[PDB]
Amino acid sequence: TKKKLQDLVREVDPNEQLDEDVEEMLLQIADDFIESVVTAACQLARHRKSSTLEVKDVQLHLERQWNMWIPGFG
Amino acid sequence: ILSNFKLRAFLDNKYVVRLQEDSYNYLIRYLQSDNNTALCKVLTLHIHL
Amino acid sequence: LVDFLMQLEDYTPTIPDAVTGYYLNRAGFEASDPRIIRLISLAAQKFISDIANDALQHCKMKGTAKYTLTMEDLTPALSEYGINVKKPHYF
Amino acid sequence: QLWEDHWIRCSKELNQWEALTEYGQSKGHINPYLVLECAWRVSNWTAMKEALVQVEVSCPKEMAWKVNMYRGYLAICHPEEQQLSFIERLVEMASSLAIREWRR
Amino acid sequence: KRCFKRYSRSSLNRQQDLSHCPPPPQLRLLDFLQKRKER
Amino acid sequence: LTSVVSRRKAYRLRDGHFKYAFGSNVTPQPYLKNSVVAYNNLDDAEQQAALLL
Amino acid sequence: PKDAQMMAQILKDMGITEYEPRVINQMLEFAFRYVTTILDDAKIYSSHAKKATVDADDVRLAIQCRADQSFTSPPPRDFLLDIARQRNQTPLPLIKPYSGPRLPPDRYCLTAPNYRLKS
Amino acid sequence: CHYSGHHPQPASFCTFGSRQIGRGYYVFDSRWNRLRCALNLMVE
Repeated sequence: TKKKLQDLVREVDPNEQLDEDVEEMLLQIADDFIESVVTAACQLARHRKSSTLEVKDVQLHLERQWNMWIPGFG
Repeated sequence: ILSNFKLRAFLDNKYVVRLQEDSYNYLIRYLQSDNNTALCKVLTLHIHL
Repeated sequence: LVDFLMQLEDYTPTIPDAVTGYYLNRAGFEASDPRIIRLISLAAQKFISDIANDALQHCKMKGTAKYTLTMEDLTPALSEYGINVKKPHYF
Repeated sequence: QLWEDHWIRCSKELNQWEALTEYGQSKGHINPYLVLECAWRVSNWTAMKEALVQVEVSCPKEMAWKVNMYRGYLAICHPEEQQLSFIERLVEMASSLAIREWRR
Repeated sequence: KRCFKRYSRSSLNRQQDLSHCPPPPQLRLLDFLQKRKER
Repeated sequence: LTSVVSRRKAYRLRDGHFKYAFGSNVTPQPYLKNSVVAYNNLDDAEQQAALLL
Repeated sequence: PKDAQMMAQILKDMGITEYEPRVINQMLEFAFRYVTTILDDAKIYSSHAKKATVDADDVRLAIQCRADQSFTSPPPRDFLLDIARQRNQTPLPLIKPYSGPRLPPDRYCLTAPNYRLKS
Repeated sequence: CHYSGHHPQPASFCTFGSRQIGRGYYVFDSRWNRLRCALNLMVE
Protein backbone atom coordinates (compact mmCIF):
# COMPACT_ATOMS: atom_id res chain seq x y z
CA THR A 1 0.00 0.00 0.00
CA LYS A 2 2.22 2.80 1.30
CA LYS A 3 5.37 2.88 3.46
CA LYS A 4 5.58 -0.78 4.42
CA LEU A 5 9.28 -1.07 5.28
CA GLN A 6 11.45 -0.12 2.28
CA ASP A 7 10.58 3.59 1.97
CA LEU A 8 11.53 4.12 5.62
CA VAL A 9 14.96 2.68 4.81
CA ARG A 10 15.27 5.14 1.92
CA GLU A 11 14.26 7.86 4.39
CA VAL A 12 17.61 7.40 6.17
CA ASP A 13 20.12 5.61 3.93
CA PRO A 14 19.48 5.46 0.15
CA ASN A 15 21.56 2.28 -0.38
CA GLU A 16 20.79 -0.25 2.35
CA GLN A 17 19.24 -3.72 2.21
CA LEU A 18 17.54 -5.78 4.92
CA ASP A 19 17.35 -9.56 5.14
CA GLU A 20 13.98 -11.31 4.88
CA ASP A 21 14.06 -12.47 8.52
CA VAL A 22 15.01 -9.00 9.82
CA GLU A 23 11.80 -7.31 8.62
CA GLU A 24 9.48 -9.36 10.85
CA MET A 25 11.64 -8.69 13.93
CA LEU A 26 11.39 -4.93 13.40
CA LEU A 27 7.60 -5.15 13.15
CA GLN A 28 7.54 -7.10 16.42
CA ILE A 29 9.80 -4.41 17.90
CA ALA A 30 7.21 -1.85 16.80
CA ASP A 31 4.43 -4.15 18.02
CA ASP A 32 6.00 -4.34 21.49
CA PHE A 33 6.64 -0.59 21.42
CA ILE A 34 2.97 0.08 20.63
CA GLU A 35 1.73 -2.08 23.51
CA SER A 36 4.21 -0.63 26.01
CA VAL A 37 3.24 2.96 25.17
CA VAL A 38 -0.53 2.41 25.26
CA THR A 39 -0.38 0.38 28.49
CA ALA A 40 1.65 3.12 30.17
CA ALA A 41 -0.64 5.78 28.69
CA CYS A 42 -3.70 3.94 30.01
CA GLN A 43 -2.00 3.67 33.41
CA LEU A 44 -1.55 7.46 33.41
CA ALA A 45 -5.12 7.80 32.11
CA ARG A 46 -6.40 5.94 35.18
CA HIS A 47 -4.14 8.12 37.37
CA ARG A 48 -5.52 11.58 36.53
CA LYS A 49 -8.73 11.26 38.57
CA SER A 50 -9.06 7.44 38.74
CA SER A 51 -9.88 7.75 35.02
CA THR A 52 -10.23 10.83 32.78
CA LEU A 53 -9.12 10.32 29.16
CA GLU A 54 -6.30 9.37 26.82
CA VAL A 55 -4.58 12.76 26.76
CA LYS A 56 -1.86 13.95 24.41
CA ASP A 57 -0.54 16.24 27.16
CA VAL A 58 0.21 13.40 29.59
CA GLN A 59 1.84 11.48 26.73
CA LEU A 60 4.45 14.24 26.56
CA HIS A 61 5.15 13.68 30.26
CA LEU A 62 5.42 9.94 29.52
CA GLU A 63 8.06 10.34 26.78
CA ARG A 64 10.63 11.63 29.29
CA GLN A 65 11.72 8.03 29.94
CA TRP A 66 12.10 7.48 26.17
CA ASN A 67 14.21 10.66 25.76
CA MET A 68 12.04 11.76 22.85
CA TRP A 69 9.88 14.80 22.14
CA ILE A 70 7.02 14.86 19.64
CA PRO A 71 6.97 17.93 17.33
CA GLY A 72 3.21 18.04 17.89
CA PHE A 73 1.11 20.75 19.51
CA GLY A 74 1.61 19.91 23.19
CA ILE B 1 -7.34 -48.59 -7.39
CA LEU B 2 -9.07 -50.04 -4.32
CA SER B 3 -10.38 -53.00 -6.36
CA ASN B 4 -7.02 -53.81 -7.99
CA PHE B 5 -5.75 -55.28 -4.68
CA LYS B 6 -2.22 -54.26 -5.73
CA LEU B 7 -2.31 -50.47 -6.17
CA ARG B 8 -4.21 -50.12 -2.88
CA ALA B 9 -1.22 -51.64 -1.09
CA PHE B 10 1.00 -49.39 -3.22
CA LEU B 11 -0.63 -46.27 -1.75
CA ASP B 12 -0.48 -47.68 1.80
CA ASN B 13 3.28 -48.33 1.51
CA LYS B 14 6.43 -46.26 1.03
CA TYR B 15 9.32 -46.67 -1.42
CA VAL B 16 12.59 -46.66 0.52
CA VAL B 17 15.73 -45.35 -1.19
CA ARG B 18 19.20 -46.02 0.26
CA LEU B 19 21.21 -43.02 -0.96
CA GLN B 20 24.33 -41.26 0.28
CA GLU B 21 24.26 -37.98 2.19
CA ASP B 22 25.74 -36.08 -0.77
CA SER B 23 22.92 -37.26 -3.05
CA TYR B 24 20.36 -36.12 -0.47
CA ASN B 25 22.28 -32.85 -0.14
CA TYR B 26 22.01 -32.55 -3.92
CA LEU B 27 18.27 -33.22 -3.60
CA ILE B 28 17.87 -30.84 -0.66
CA ARG B 29 19.36 -28.08 -2.83
CA TYR B 30 16.90 -28.53 -5.70
CA LEU B 31 13.75 -28.80 -3.56
CA GLN B 32 14.21 -25.29 -2.11
CA SER B 33 13.83 -23.60 -5.51
CA ASP B 34 10.65 -21.95 -6.77
CA ASN B 35 7.64 -24.16 -7.53
CA ASN B 36 8.69 -27.23 -5.54
CA THR B 37 6.15 -27.38 -2.68
CA ALA B 38 3.91 -29.80 -4.59
CA LEU B 39 6.84 -32.16 -5.20
CA CYS B 40 7.81 -31.90 -1.52
CA LYS B 41 4.35 -33.20 -0.60
CA VAL B 42 5.15 -36.60 -2.14
CA LEU B 43 8.50 -36.70 -0.32
CA THR B 44 6.99 -36.01 3.11
CA LEU B 45 4.18 -38.53 2.54
CA HIS B 46 5.01 -41.23 -0.02
CA ILE B 47 8.82 -41.66 0.00
CA HIS B 48 11.01 -42.39 3.02
CA LEU B 49 14.72 -41.71 2.53
CA LEU C 1 53.28 22.26 7.16
CA VAL C 2 54.31 19.38 9.45
CA ASP C 3 52.51 16.04 9.51
CA PHE C 4 50.89 14.58 12.62
CA LEU C 5 53.80 12.20 13.26
CA MET C 6 56.15 14.67 14.98
CA GLN C 7 53.21 16.66 16.32
CA LEU C 8 52.54 13.48 18.30
CA GLU C 9 56.08 13.88 19.66
CA ASP C 10 55.39 17.47 20.75
CA TYR C 11 52.67 16.52 23.25
CA THR C 12 53.79 16.15 26.87
CA PRO C 13 51.66 13.46 28.55
CA THR C 14 50.77 13.63 32.23
CA ILE C 15 49.33 10.16 32.88
CA PRO C 16 52.23 7.67 32.78
CA ASP C 17 52.28 4.86 30.23
CA ALA C 18 51.97 2.37 33.12
CA VAL C 19 48.38 3.51 33.79
CA THR C 20 47.02 3.53 30.24
CA GLY C 21 48.99 0.38 29.44
CA TYR C 22 47.46 -1.41 32.42
CA TYR C 23 44.00 -0.50 31.09
CA LEU C 24 44.78 -2.27 27.81
CA ASN C 25 46.07 -5.31 29.72
CA ARG C 26 42.74 -5.52 31.58
CA ALA C 27 40.82 -5.53 28.29
CA GLY C 28 43.26 -7.95 26.65
CA PHE C 29 45.89 -5.88 24.85
CA GLU C 30 49.67 -6.16 24.90
CA ALA C 31 50.42 -2.45 25.55
CA SER C 32 54.01 -2.91 24.40
CA ASP C 33 54.52 -0.16 21.79
CA PRO C 34 54.82 3.54 22.69
CA ARG C 35 52.83 5.02 19.82
CA ILE C 36 49.20 3.91 20.31
CA ILE C 37 49.10 4.76 24.01
CA ARG C 38 49.21 8.54 23.83
CA LEU C 39 45.74 9.41 22.49
CA ILE C 40 43.90 7.63 25.31
CA SER C 41 45.87 9.70 27.81
CA LEU C 42 45.15 12.82 25.73
CA ALA C 43 41.48 11.82 25.48
CA ALA C 44 41.42 11.30 29.25
CA GLN C 45 43.03 14.71 29.72
CA LYS C 46 40.45 16.36 27.45
CA PHE C 47 37.56 14.69 29.30
CA ILE C 48 38.80 15.86 32.71
CA SER C 49 39.98 19.31 31.56
CA ASP C 50 36.53 20.12 30.15
CA ILE C 51 34.99 19.25 33.53
CA ALA C 52 37.79 21.16 35.28
CA ASN C 53 37.22 24.24 33.12
CA ASP C 54 33.46 23.98 33.68
CA ALA C 55 34.03 23.76 37.45
CA LEU C 56 36.27 26.84 37.26
CA GLN C 57 33.45 28.81 35.62
CA HIS C 58 31.02 27.81 38.38
CA CYS C 59 33.54 28.62 41.13
CA LYS C 60 34.27 32.12 39.79
CA MET C 61 30.53 32.96 39.82
CA LYS C 62 29.78 31.65 43.31
CA GLY C 63 28.85 34.68 45.40
CA THR C 64 30.25 37.72 43.60
CA ALA C 65 27.10 39.83 43.85
CA LYS C 66 41.88 30.61 47.64
CA TYR C 67 39.91 28.56 45.11
CA THR C 68 38.34 25.61 46.95
CA LEU C 69 36.48 22.82 45.16
CA THR C 70 33.27 21.64 46.84
CA MET C 71 30.19 19.65 45.85
CA GLU C 72 28.46 22.87 44.75
CA ASP C 73 31.00 23.10 41.90
CA LEU C 74 30.83 19.38 41.02
CA THR C 75 27.19 18.25 40.93
CA PRO C 76 26.16 20.93 38.35
CA ALA C 77 29.24 20.39 36.16
CA LEU C 78 28.60 16.63 36.05
CA SER C 79 24.88 17.12 35.30
CA GLU C 80 25.25 17.79 31.56
CA TYR C 81 27.21 14.57 30.98
CA GLY C 82 24.60 12.54 32.89
CA ILE C 83 26.52 12.00 36.14
CA ASN C 84 24.13 12.30 39.10
CA VAL C 85 25.98 12.38 42.43
CA LYS C 86 24.17 13.14 45.71
CA LYS C 87 26.06 12.59 48.97
CA PRO C 88 24.56 13.30 52.41
CA HIS C 89 26.49 15.82 54.47
CA TYR C 90 25.41 14.49 57.88
CA PHE C 91 25.01 11.03 59.40
CA GLN D 1 19.17 6.02 -17.37
CA LEU D 2 20.76 4.36 -20.41
CA TRP D 3 17.26 3.40 -21.56
CA GLU D 4 16.09 7.00 -21.10
CA ASP D 5 19.15 8.46 -22.84
CA HIS D 6 18.87 6.15 -25.86
CA TRP D 7 15.09 6.67 -26.04
CA ILE D 8 15.72 10.42 -26.23
CA ARG D 9 18.44 9.87 -28.85
CA CYS D 10 16.27 7.51 -30.91
CA SER D 11 13.26 9.85 -30.78
CA LYS D 12 15.34 12.91 -31.73
CA GLU D 13 16.52 11.23 -34.95
CA LEU D 14 12.99 9.99 -35.79
CA ASN D 15 11.59 13.54 -36.12
CA GLN D 16 9.61 13.53 -32.87
CA TRP D 17 10.84 16.85 -31.48
CA GLU D 18 7.32 17.91 -30.45
CA ALA D 19 7.02 15.00 -28.01
CA LEU D 20 10.31 15.94 -26.32
CA THR D 21 9.22 19.60 -26.19
CA GLU D 22 6.19 18.70 -24.06
CA TYR D 23 8.30 16.33 -21.93
CA GLY D 24 10.31 19.24 -20.53
CA GLN D 25 7.50 20.71 -18.39
CA SER D 26 6.26 17.57 -16.63
CA LYS D 27 5.58 17.37 -12.89
CA GLY D 28 9.16 16.33 -12.16
CA HIS D 29 12.53 15.65 -13.84
CA ILE D 30 12.95 19.28 -14.88
CA ASN D 31 15.61 19.24 -17.63
CA PRO D 32 16.14 22.75 -19.07
CA TYR D 33 18.94 21.57 -21.38
CA LEU D 34 16.60 19.06 -23.03
CA VAL D 35 14.08 21.85 -23.67
CA LEU D 36 16.76 24.09 -25.19
CA GLU D 37 17.78 21.25 -27.53
CA CYS D 38 14.25 20.64 -28.85
CA ALA D 39 12.22 23.87 -28.59
CA TRP D 40 13.93 26.02 -31.24
CA ARG D 41 12.23 24.25 -34.18
CA VAL D 42 8.68 25.00 -32.96
CA SER D 43 6.67 28.08 -32.00
CA ASN D 44 7.33 27.54 -28.27
CA TRP D 45 9.68 30.46 -27.57
CA THR D 46 8.53 31.27 -24.02
CA ALA D 47 10.31 28.25 -22.52
CA MET D 48 13.73 29.47 -23.69
CA LYS D 49 13.43 32.85 -21.94
CA GLU D 50 12.68 31.03 -18.68
CA ALA D 51 15.16 28.13 -18.88
CA LEU D 52 18.37 30.14 -19.06
CA VAL D 53 18.94 31.19 -15.45
CA GLN D 54 19.52 27.65 -14.17
CA VAL D 55 21.37 26.81 -17.40
CA GLU D 56 24.05 29.47 -16.89
CA VAL D 57 24.49 29.11 -13.12
CA SER D 58 24.87 25.31 -13.18
CA CYS D 59 28.20 25.47 -15.12
CA PRO D 60 27.88 21.82 -16.27
CA LYS D 61 31.48 20.71 -16.85
CA GLU D 62 32.72 23.50 -19.14
CA MET D 63 29.60 23.82 -21.30
CA ALA D 64 29.61 27.55 -21.99
CA TRP D 65 30.19 27.60 -25.76
CA LYS D 66 26.99 25.73 -26.63
CA VAL D 67 24.91 28.00 -24.38
CA ASN D 68 26.44 31.01 -26.15
CA MET D 69 25.43 29.44 -29.47
CA TYR D 70 21.92 28.90 -28.07
CA ARG D 71 21.80 32.60 -27.14
CA GLY D 72 21.77 33.47 -30.85
CA TYR D 73 18.49 31.64 -31.43
CA LEU D 74 16.61 34.08 -29.19
CA ALA D 75 18.58 37.08 -30.47
CA ILE D 76 18.13 36.37 -34.19
CA CYS D 77 14.48 35.27 -33.87
CA HIS D 78 12.82 37.51 -31.28
CA PRO D 79 9.04 38.08 -31.32
CA GLU D 80 8.74 41.71 -30.21
CA GLU D 81 12.07 43.45 -30.88
CA GLN D 82 15.81 42.74 -30.67
CA GLN D 83 18.66 45.21 -31.14
CA LEU D 84 20.99 42.69 -32.90
CA SER D 85 23.95 44.88 -31.90
CA PHE D 86 25.95 42.24 -29.97
CA ILE D 87 25.90 39.39 -32.51
CA GLU D 88 29.59 40.01 -33.27
CA ARG D 89 30.45 39.52 -29.59
CA LEU D 90 28.54 36.23 -29.57
CA VAL D 91 30.32 34.69 -32.56
CA GLU D 92 33.77 35.91 -31.47
CA MET D 93 33.35 34.40 -28.00
CA ALA D 94 31.91 31.17 -29.42
CA SER D 95 34.69 30.84 -32.01
CA SER D 96 37.42 31.60 -29.47
CA LEU D 97 36.04 29.08 -26.97
CA ALA D 98 35.54 26.43 -29.67
CA ILE D 99 39.19 26.81 -30.70
CA ARG D 100 40.13 26.76 -27.01
CA GLU D 101 38.55 23.31 -26.60
CA TRP D 102 40.03 22.23 -29.95
CA ARG D 103 43.51 22.49 -28.42
CA ARG D 104 42.29 20.24 -25.56
CA LYS E 1 11.33 -23.24 6.41
CA ARG E 2 11.81 -19.68 5.15
CA CYS E 3 10.84 -20.00 1.47
CA PHE E 4 7.76 -22.08 2.29
CA LYS E 5 6.47 -19.05 4.22
CA ARG E 6 6.60 -16.93 1.05
CA TYR E 7 4.84 -19.59 -1.06
CA SER E 8 2.20 -20.92 1.37
CA ARG E 9 -0.61 -18.43 0.72
CA SER E 10 1.42 -15.21 0.80
CA SER E 11 -0.05 -13.70 -2.39
CA LEU E 12 -2.09 -11.17 -0.38
CA ASN E 13 1.13 -9.18 0.15
CA ARG E 14 2.45 -9.89 -3.37
CA GLN E 15 -0.29 -9.45 -5.98
CA GLN E 16 -2.66 -7.22 -3.96
CA ASP E 17 -0.15 -5.14 -1.98
CA LEU E 18 2.10 -4.36 -4.96
CA SER E 19 -0.72 -3.30 -7.30
CA HIS E 20 -1.36 0.39 -8.06
CA CYS E 21 2.09 1.18 -6.60
CA PRO E 22 3.82 4.41 -7.67
CA PRO E 23 6.81 3.79 -9.96
CA PRO E 24 10.33 4.30 -8.60
CA PRO E 25 12.02 7.63 -9.41
CA GLN E 26 14.61 5.81 -11.54
CA LEU E 27 12.00 5.11 -14.25
CA ARG E 28 10.40 8.45 -15.15
CA LEU E 29 9.23 7.67 -18.71
CA LEU E 30 6.41 5.25 -17.85
CA ASP E 31 4.32 8.12 -16.48
CA PHE E 32 4.91 10.02 -19.73
CA LEU E 33 3.86 6.92 -21.69
CA GLN E 34 0.64 6.63 -19.68
CA LYS E 35 -0.18 10.32 -20.12
CA ARG E 36 0.31 10.16 -23.89
CA LYS E 37 -1.97 7.12 -24.18
CA GLU E 38 -4.67 8.68 -21.98
CA ARG E 39 -4.57 12.00 -23.87
CA LEU F 1 17.97 1.56 11.63
CA THR F 2 20.24 4.55 12.28
CA SER F 3 21.99 2.60 15.05
CA VAL F 4 22.43 -0.48 12.83
CA VAL F 5 23.77 1.37 9.76
CA SER F 6 26.13 3.45 11.90
CA ARG F 7 27.92 0.24 12.97
CA ARG F 8 28.56 -0.72 9.32
CA LYS F 9 29.11 2.57 7.44
CA ALA F 10 31.04 5.80 7.96
CA TYR F 11 29.71 9.27 8.73
CA ARG F 12 30.87 12.78 9.63
CA LEU F 13 29.83 15.08 12.47
CA ARG F 14 28.70 18.68 11.95
CA ASP F 15 28.87 20.96 15.01
CA GLY F 16 28.70 18.04 17.42
CA HIS F 17 26.35 15.07 17.41
CA PHE F 18 24.59 15.53 14.05
CA LYS F 19 24.94 12.66 11.57
CA TYR F 20 24.14 13.70 8.00
CA ALA F 21 26.42 12.01 5.45
CA PHE F 22 25.77 8.27 5.94
CA GLY F 23 27.47 7.87 2.58
CA SER F 24 30.75 7.67 0.69
CA ASN F 25 34.41 7.98 1.75
CA VAL F 26 34.64 11.79 1.83
CA THR F 27 36.45 11.44 5.17
CA PRO F 28 40.22 11.70 4.54
CA GLN F 29 42.97 9.64 6.14
CA PRO F 30 44.49 11.59 9.06
CA TYR F 31 48.02 10.16 8.59
CA LEU F 32 48.50 12.06 5.31
CA LYS F 33 49.91 15.59 5.37
CA ASN F 34 47.79 16.47 2.33
CA SER F 35 44.72 15.70 4.44
CA VAL F 36 46.09 17.85 7.29
CA VAL F 37 46.41 20.97 5.11
CA ALA F 38 43.01 20.16 3.59
CA TYR F 39 41.52 19.88 7.08
CA ASN F 40 43.19 23.15 8.10
CA ASN F 41 41.82 24.86 4.98
CA LEU F 42 38.22 24.17 6.05
CA ASP F 43 33.84 23.84 -12.76
CA ASP F 44 34.78 24.57 -9.15
CA ALA F 45 32.13 22.23 -7.71
CA GLU F 46 33.42 19.09 -9.46
CA GLN F 47 37.02 19.58 -8.30
CA GLN F 48 35.90 19.96 -4.68
CA ALA F 49 33.99 16.67 -4.95
CA ALA F 50 37.23 15.08 -6.17
CA LEU F 51 39.06 16.43 -3.11
CA LEU F 52 36.61 14.48 -0.93
CA LEU F 53 35.80 11.38 -3.01
CA PRO G 1 26.59 4.97 63.41
CA LYS G 2 23.39 2.93 63.72
CA ASP G 3 23.30 2.23 59.98
CA ALA G 4 26.76 0.63 60.07
CA GLN G 5 25.68 -2.17 62.42
CA MET G 6 22.52 -3.16 60.51
CA MET G 7 24.37 -3.18 57.18
CA ALA G 8 26.96 -5.53 58.67
CA GLN G 9 24.09 -7.65 60.01
CA ILE G 10 22.53 -7.75 56.53
CA LEU G 11 25.84 -8.98 55.09
CA LYS G 12 26.11 -11.47 57.97
CA ASP G 13 22.62 -12.80 57.21
CA MET G 14 23.83 -13.72 53.69
CA GLY G 15 26.81 -15.80 54.85
CA ILE G 16 29.50 -13.12 54.54
CA THR G 17 31.80 -12.63 57.53
CA GLU G 18 34.68 -10.60 56.03
CA TYR G 19 34.29 -7.25 54.26
CA GLU G 20 35.81 -3.78 53.75
CA PRO G 21 34.89 -0.64 55.73
CA ARG G 22 34.12 1.33 52.55
CA VAL G 23 31.30 -0.80 51.11
CA ILE G 24 29.03 0.02 54.07
CA ASN G 25 29.28 3.74 53.30
CA GLN G 26 28.70 2.98 49.61
CA MET G 27 25.37 1.27 50.34
CA LEU G 28 24.35 4.21 52.53
CA GLU G 29 25.11 6.52 49.60
CA PHE G 30 23.18 4.16 47.32
CA ALA G 31 20.19 4.27 49.68
CA PHE G 32 20.38 8.07 49.87
CA ARG G 33 20.56 8.39 46.08
CA TYR G 34 17.71 5.91 45.60
CA VAL G 35 15.23 7.76 47.83
CA THR G 36 16.32 11.22 46.68
CA THR G 37 15.67 10.27 43.04
CA ILE G 38 12.31 8.67 43.83
CA LEU G 39 11.23 11.69 45.89
CA ASP G 40 12.03 13.92 42.91
CA ASP G 41 9.96 11.55 40.76
CA ALA G 42 7.18 12.01 43.33
CA LYS G 43 7.55 15.80 43.07
CA ILE G 44 7.12 15.86 39.29
CA TYR G 45 4.14 13.50 39.53
CA SER G 46 2.64 15.64 42.30
CA SER G 47 3.32 18.83 40.31
CA HIS G 48 1.70 17.20 37.27
CA ALA G 49 -1.13 16.15 39.61
CA LYS G 50 -2.21 19.82 40.09
CA LYS G 51 -2.32 19.15 43.84
CA ALA G 52 -0.67 21.16 46.60
CA THR G 53 0.11 18.29 48.99
CA VAL G 54 1.89 15.07 48.01
CA ASP G 55 -0.34 11.99 47.86
CA ALA G 56 0.82 8.41 48.50
CA ASP G 57 -0.38 6.96 45.19
CA ASP G 58 2.17 9.08 43.30
CA VAL G 59 4.96 7.27 45.17
CA ARG G 60 3.46 3.92 44.15
CA LEU G 61 3.50 4.95 40.49
CA ALA G 62 6.97 6.47 40.86
CA ILE G 63 8.50 3.29 42.32
CA GLN G 64 6.65 1.34 39.62
CA CYS G 65 8.43 3.32 36.90
CA ARG G 66 11.80 2.90 38.62
CA ALA G 67 11.52 -0.90 38.64
CA ASP G 68 10.34 -0.94 35.02
CA GLN G 69 13.53 0.43 33.44
CA SER G 70 16.28 0.72 36.07
CA PHE G 71 16.31 -2.96 37.11
CA THR G 72 17.13 -6.03 35.01
CA SER G 73 15.70 -9.53 35.46
CA PRO G 74 15.35 -12.39 32.97
CA PRO G 75 11.83 -13.61 32.13
CA PRO G 76 11.29 -16.63 34.39
CA ARG G 77 9.66 -19.99 33.82
CA ASP G 78 7.60 -19.10 30.77
CA PHE G 79 9.57 -17.36 28.02
CA LEU G 80 12.61 -19.65 28.07
CA LEU G 81 10.29 -22.66 27.80
CA ASP G 82 8.91 -21.27 24.52
CA ILE G 83 12.48 -20.89 23.24
CA ALA G 84 13.12 -24.59 23.83
CA ARG G 85 9.74 -25.39 22.25
CA GLN G 86 10.43 -23.42 19.05
CA ARG G 87 13.93 -24.95 18.86
CA ASN G 88 12.90 -28.50 19.81
CA GLN G 89 12.35 -29.32 16.12
CA THR G 90 15.99 -28.53 15.27
CA PRO G 91 17.81 -31.80 14.42
CA LEU G 92 21.39 -32.79 15.21
CA PRO G 93 24.18 -33.02 12.61
CA LEU G 94 25.77 -36.39 11.90
CA ILE G 95 29.12 -37.39 13.39
CA LYS G 96 31.74 -37.92 10.66
CA PRO G 97 35.05 -39.02 12.26
CA TYR G 98 37.99 -37.65 10.28
CA SER G 99 40.35 -36.07 12.82
CA GLY G 100 38.11 -35.16 15.77
CA PRO G 101 37.47 -31.53 16.68
CA ARG G 102 36.89 -29.75 13.37
CA LEU G 103 36.35 -25.98 13.21
CA PRO G 104 33.67 -23.67 11.77
CA PRO G 105 34.15 -22.85 8.07
CA ASP G 106 36.91 -20.34 7.22
CA ARG G 107 35.15 -16.96 6.81
CA TYR G 108 33.03 -17.31 9.97
CA CYS G 109 36.14 -17.15 12.18
CA LEU G 110 38.38 -14.44 13.63
CA THR G 111 41.01 -14.86 10.87
CA ALA G 112 40.78 -12.01 8.35
CA PRO G 113 43.23 -9.24 7.41
CA ASN G 114 42.23 -5.62 6.78
CA TYR G 115 41.49 -4.91 3.12
CA ARG G 116 42.98 -1.39 3.04
CA LEU G 117 46.39 -2.22 4.51
CA LYS G 118 48.61 -4.33 2.25
CA SER G 119 52.24 -5.23 1.51
CA CYS H 1 15.94 -1.29 57.07
CA HIS H 2 14.10 -3.81 59.25
CA TYR H 3 14.48 -7.43 60.36
CA SER H 4 11.54 -9.83 60.38
CA GLY H 5 10.73 -13.42 59.49
CA HIS H 6 8.44 -12.46 56.62
CA HIS H 7 9.90 -11.60 53.22
CA PRO H 8 9.53 -7.86 52.47
CA GLN H 9 7.24 -7.65 49.44
CA PRO H 10 7.71 -4.48 47.35
CA ALA H 11 4.53 -5.24 45.35
CA SER H 12 5.94 -2.96 42.62
CA PHE H 13 7.96 -5.44 40.55
CA CYS H 14 8.89 -5.13 36.87
CA THR H 15 5.39 -6.39 35.85
CA PHE H 16 6.45 -8.41 32.80
CA GLY H 17 3.68 -8.46 30.22
CA SER H 18 1.63 -11.58 30.94
CA ARG H 19 -2.08 -12.22 31.46
CA GLN H 20 -3.62 -15.24 33.17
CA ILE H 21 -5.92 -17.35 30.98
CA GLY H 22 -7.06 -20.75 32.22
CA ARG H 23 -5.18 -20.09 35.50
CA GLY H 24 -2.24 -22.11 34.15
CA TYR H 25 -1.51 -20.56 30.76
CA TYR H 26 0.03 -17.16 30.06
CA VAL H 27 0.09 -14.83 27.05
CA PHE H 28 2.60 -12.16 25.99
CA ASP H 29 -0.10 -9.48 25.69
CA SER H 30 -1.23 -10.43 22.16
CA ARG H 31 -1.82 -13.11 19.50
CA TRP H 32 -4.49 -14.84 21.63
CA ASN H 33 -7.42 -12.41 21.33
CA ARG H 34 -9.74 -13.59 18.55
CA LEU H 35 -9.13 -17.29 19.19
CA ARG H 36 -10.01 -17.04 22.88
CA CYS H 37 -13.27 -15.33 21.93
CA ALA H 38 -13.94 -18.02 19.32
CA LEU H 39 -13.43 -20.99 21.66
CA ASN H 40 -15.14 -19.45 24.72
CA LEU H 41 -18.38 -18.14 23.18
CA MET H 42 -18.84 -21.42 21.26
CA VAL H 43 -17.58 -24.30 23.42
CA GLU H 44 -19.20 -22.97 26.60
